[PDB]
Amino acid sequence: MSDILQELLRVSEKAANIARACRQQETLFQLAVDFKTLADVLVQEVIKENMENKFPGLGKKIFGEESNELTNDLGEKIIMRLGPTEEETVALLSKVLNGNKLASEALAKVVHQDVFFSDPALDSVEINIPQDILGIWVDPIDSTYQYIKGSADITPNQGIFPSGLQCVTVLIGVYDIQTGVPLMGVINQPFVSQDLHTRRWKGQCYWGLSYLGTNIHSLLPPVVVISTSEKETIKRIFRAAGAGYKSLCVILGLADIYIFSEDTTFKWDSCAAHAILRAMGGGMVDLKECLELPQLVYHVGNQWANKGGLIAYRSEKQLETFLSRL
Ligand SMILES: [Gd]
Ligand SMILES: [Gd]
Repeated sequence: MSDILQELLRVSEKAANIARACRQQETLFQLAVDFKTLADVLVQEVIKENMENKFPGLGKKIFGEESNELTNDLGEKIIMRLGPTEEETVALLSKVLNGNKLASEALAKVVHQDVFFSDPALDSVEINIPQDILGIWVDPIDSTYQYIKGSADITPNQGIFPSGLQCVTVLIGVYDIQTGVPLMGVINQPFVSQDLHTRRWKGQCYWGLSYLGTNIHSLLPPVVVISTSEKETIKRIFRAAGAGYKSLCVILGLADIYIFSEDTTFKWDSCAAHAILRAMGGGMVDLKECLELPQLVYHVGNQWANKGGLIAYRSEKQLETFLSRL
């Protein structure tokens, strides 16, 4: 599914463009009217539509944390369907934004904008996966709170950002419908490095593939350590915002373990990161099951919450080392 994965890298950067666009443009920045739900519902639809456009029959296999439905200020329930032309999308968004024409024409231009983001490494890869066995968990913009606050001035504690826009991630995971094993995953940090003078944000994309014993993943920059959420309350540890980011810390090797005790993460939070951690010999396990190892499945519903928490590990040896102490 390299051709599918290659296409998922594009829409992830297209999703990042929308995420960056809303914050960086005054009309969309200044924004009853729940903008974030709109920003989420829009990004997940753009991914859903673009993949159905390039691979017919994937549209109905793409699941996410948002619906394709928004309730405007009047109480009118609008089915978020974009295109086919740019004009149609402006008429749709104006029905949501009470007839804000400047904001509607702003989003539409970024949504229909072409992006040609292509890894030369993955062009060399020719892997075929049957499309009939694929299911996709999308998280449009993970760390919704941090995205809205928009802190560009946070100093990281030993490589790990406790808060800020660095914690915001676009998560796209692909899994096996029958076995429930994660196969492919894309993570896009829209906000990584901001130039102080031009105020522009540069992002960073990561991916991984684990299909029938073939394991490949994006080139990782160089340079136990445990990461937990800011609301964590169970017994060298770091606080860090965002589910997807804390998972990316394990992938980058900034942290050795990421443990979450509560049941308030779902399939769309973990799936993307899992597939990548799988491609590096690691993975994710049910915490409560380990305390009494098994991997997380993404095909059956408990509904779609990872009940009994999780542990995200890079090395199964480091997992045993950590599980020994506790
Ligand atoms: Gd989200
Ligand atoms: Gd999330």
